[PDB]
Amino acid sequence: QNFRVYYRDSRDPVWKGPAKLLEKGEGAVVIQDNSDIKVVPRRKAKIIRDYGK
Amino acid sequence: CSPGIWQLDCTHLEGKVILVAVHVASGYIEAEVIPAETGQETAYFLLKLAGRWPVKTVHTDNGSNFTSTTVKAACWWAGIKQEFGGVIESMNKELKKIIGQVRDQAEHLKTAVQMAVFIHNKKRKGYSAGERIVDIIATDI
Amino acid sequence: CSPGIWQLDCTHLEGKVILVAVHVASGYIEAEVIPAETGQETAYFLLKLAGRWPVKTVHTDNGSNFTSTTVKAACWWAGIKQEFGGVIESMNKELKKIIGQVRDQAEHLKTAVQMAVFIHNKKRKGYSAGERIVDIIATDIQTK
Amino acid sequence: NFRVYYRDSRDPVWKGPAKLLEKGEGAVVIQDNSDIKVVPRRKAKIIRDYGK
Ligand SMILES: Cc1ccc(C2CC2)c(-c2ccc3c(c2C)CCCO3)c1[C@H](OC(C)(C)C)C(=O)O
Ligand SMILES: Cc1ccc(C2CC2)c(-c2ccc3c(c2C)CCCO3)c1[C@H](OC(C)(C)C)C(=O)O
Ligand SMILES: [Cl-]
Ligand SMILES: [Mg+2]
Ligand SMILES: [Mg+2]
Repeated sequence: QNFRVYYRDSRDPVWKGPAKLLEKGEGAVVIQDNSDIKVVPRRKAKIIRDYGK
Repeated sequence: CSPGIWQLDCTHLEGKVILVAVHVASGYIEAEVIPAETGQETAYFLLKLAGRWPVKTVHTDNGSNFTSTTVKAACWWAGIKQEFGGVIESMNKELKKIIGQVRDQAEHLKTAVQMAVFIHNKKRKGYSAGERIVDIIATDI
Repeated sequence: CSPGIWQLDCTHLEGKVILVAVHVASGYIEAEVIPAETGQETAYFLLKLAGRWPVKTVHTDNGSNFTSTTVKAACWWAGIKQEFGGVIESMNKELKKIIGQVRDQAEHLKTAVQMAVFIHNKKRKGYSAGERIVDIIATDIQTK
Repeated sequence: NFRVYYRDSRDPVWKGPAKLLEKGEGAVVIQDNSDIKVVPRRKAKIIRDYGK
């Protein structure tokens, strides 16, 4: 049902998120974190759904 | 008190970090000695806890491990609501008291922690905390 | 099946040792990745399990971690009878299937293991295994 | 009262259970099968009677 995206940015090893999933491509995910739209390589993003709800 | 509500906190003995979870309505506890007081260790603990019980809300203080992104991810995936900001603090003290009573029976602190958890959960007040959590959950199915 | 009976066994993925406990009457499981397939790791797992549930009998094969003195000491301290001698084996396979389904969602194998345990215990067949173990044990308590 | 597992003959496998007879500060007097043994504290595991 619903997805949130957690991701890593510019060198920063801290995970960021939740961000809104805008679009999923083969190599990148487009997300919105608060007020910034970001294009994130798939390998640096985890798209997590609210499985237990 | 709702059957889905848990409090978690960390306490410390012998330089080691003990992560404790209490089921608020029963007093039932679970605890683990973790190697570092990090979000990733806390998130892993939460995933285990959520697979055993119907965890709906987890109340903690604002410790940086509890506000970490990996804990947010764990809670999101498991369906857990986080609330921030003294049942668990009384439990920490009680758990450390039992640990002290049994400590010289084991080499490892973690062994004494689990013996103390068992002693706490099995003691009848007259139901034990371990009986009460199962009674409360079952009746709420 | 009696409410107190558990089966334990180790299984392996990615060179890691996964210790699995199944409550036979419900199908509920708990599992942990342990650093070595040893008696001391098995004894510590059992002490944790016994503090959560009313463990009366544990059934295992004859693997040397299950017949070790540390495990005998844990079982004596906690009041657990051991029996030696295919619920858990079927459960190992099911757990591995779910782990394989979710494995690419996590960096660490242990994370996938606990995700799989959750998926297994929360699935409604109409009760889930997590609901059944709690109902079975509560009924025992409430009627004594 | 208590129960004792112990190591002695340069063997890392824990032995026991033995009967506890005395808990010294440095050593433990136990009986195992029919032998009286005196073991240093660090080679003994003295566990109070809990569980059953
Ligand atoms: C290593 C790591 C880094 C970041 C993240 C999250 C993106 C912010 C996670 C993580 C945390 C919780 C969780 C899930 C994951 C993917 C998947 C769904 C179930 O809940 C992990 C995770 O490892 C543990 C030890 C659990 C933190 C892993 O193995 O990948
Ligand atoms: C290190 C060690 C070596 C031997 C033993 C037993 C003598 C054969 C134990 C042991 C095993 C089970 C157990 C208890 C102990 C003391 C105490 C009562 C509760 O059940 C331990 C123990 O460590 C774990 C990780 C649990 C194996 C420890 O910390 O001393
Ligand atoms: Cl793309
Ligand atoms: Mg705190
Ligand atoms: Mg086996």
